[PDB]
Parts: sequence; C-alpha cells; structure tokens
Amino acid sequence: LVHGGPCDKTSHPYQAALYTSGHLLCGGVLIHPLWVLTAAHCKKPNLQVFLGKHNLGQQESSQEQSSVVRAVIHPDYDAASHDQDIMLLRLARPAKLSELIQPLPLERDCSAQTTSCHILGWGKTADGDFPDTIQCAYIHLVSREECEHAYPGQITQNMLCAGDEKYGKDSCQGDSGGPLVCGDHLRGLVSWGNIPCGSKEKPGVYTNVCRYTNWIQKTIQA
Ligand SMILES: COc1ccc2ccc(S(=O)(=O)N(Cc3ccsc3)[C@@H]3CCN(Cc4csc(C(=N)N)c4)C3=O)cc2c1
Repeated sequence: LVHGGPCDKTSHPYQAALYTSGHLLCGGVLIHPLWVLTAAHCKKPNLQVFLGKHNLGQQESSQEQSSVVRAVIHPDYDAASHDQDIMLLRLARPAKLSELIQPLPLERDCSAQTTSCHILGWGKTADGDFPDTIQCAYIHLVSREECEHAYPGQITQNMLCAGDEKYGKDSCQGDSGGPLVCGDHLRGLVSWGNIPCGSKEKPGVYTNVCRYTNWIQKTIQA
C-alpha cells in the first residue's frame, strides 16, 4: 500500500500473509481459529498462510505457517468486475492464538457508522518496491454515491470504497484480501482500485464484508 508507514508491531494480530511457490501472493484476515478471509482473485494451488508475521524477511518467534485444506470462493464471483471478491480459506491446522495472532470480528451491520478506517499489507509502496515490513495507513470510507461517480456503472452493493484525499493513501498490488478495519471490526477486503495506486481522485475498492455474514457463517458451520 502507498503513502503509509510500518505498522505498530502489536496492532495487526489478525493480518495474514498468503504465499504460493515461495512468493508473496496476497494478504488475508484471520476471522476464526480455523479460517482466513481473502479475495477470490487470490485463489491458486499450493497456498501457504503465514500468521503472526510483521517482517517477511525474518523468521519471527511469533509466526505460524499453515497449508490450506479447503479454499471456498463465493459462487457468484465475477472475475471481470471483481464483484463478490471473497474467499474463505480453511487452515490445515488451527491458529495458535497469542498476543500477535488474534481473529478480527466482522462488521455485520451494513449501516455501521464508523468511517475512519485503516488498511494493511505487504503490497507495493509508493517507490514501486515491495516492503519487508508490513505497512499501515488511515483512510476513510467514501459514500456510495461518491464512489459511483468515481467508477460509473461499475460499483455494486457488494463493494465499498475508501481513500484519503490528503495523501492518497491507498492499497496496492500485493495487498489483495487484506483487511479494511473500521471501528476495530472487519469492514472490507482489498479488492481493486486505481493503477498507479493512490486514492486522491479514485478511491480503492473493497469487498463489502457485511454482505457476506450469512455465507461466511454457513461455510464455517458446514
Ligand atoms: C504480490 O506480488 C505481486 C507482484 C506483481 C503483481 C502485479 C500485478 C498485480 S494485480 O494488481 O494485477 N493483482 C493480480 C493478482 C494478485 C494476486 S493474485 C492476482 C491484483 C489486482 C487487484 N489487486 C489489488 C489492487 C490493485 S490496485 C489497488 C488499489 N487499491 N489501487 C489494489 C491486486 O493486487 C499484483 C502483483 C502482485
């Protein structure tokens, strides 16, 4: 993500890193000891999920590595538009919870008031490189009508927009599936946005997690 800075070490216990073939693929969010939420467009074979990570180059005493035994994309995911861009990953071994590994509660209320949020990830930074250390930035939800003007005809009820007019803080390539956190609840997942990245005129677009409460519960419960 661009124009942010390194997260406080203790502030992102829910953040997941997704790898395939030994390389960073996407972000993700721990929502249950057994389940990680990420973007549908992240689906690949041989996924490895890392929890409790802060710096990707280090072997951190807090980190846990797990394979996935089940990857459940939403049935109605549309690759072209990123509509319904959400996937549940069933961890092969339950998260060893600690100070630095904790699930994040979902925002189940689509009418939730809090518009001050933050995003996190190991995706591309403003200099065009990929950071070792996880980045964080404060951004704000943008009203649906604001965002529809930004991407006329292309924004569904399954999408949320968020950005920062002052610095243009924004998620970027490699941040997919990472948490948009508002009021300390999971409000969205990094889905798509402007390229080059930066939200000064076009906000980032996020999967509207509140819409998927039932589908998540049914899947975890199956
Ligand atoms: C993790 O390492 C890489 C390395 C090179 C990359 C080149 C392109 C992209 S991408 O932008 O096209 N990407 C495709 C993808 C990534 C993992 S699985 C498929 C998606 C496309 C949506 N997205 C987030 C995003 C792009 S711009 C943006 C924003 N808020 N402005 C957010 C991505 O990162 C992602 C890349 C990720």
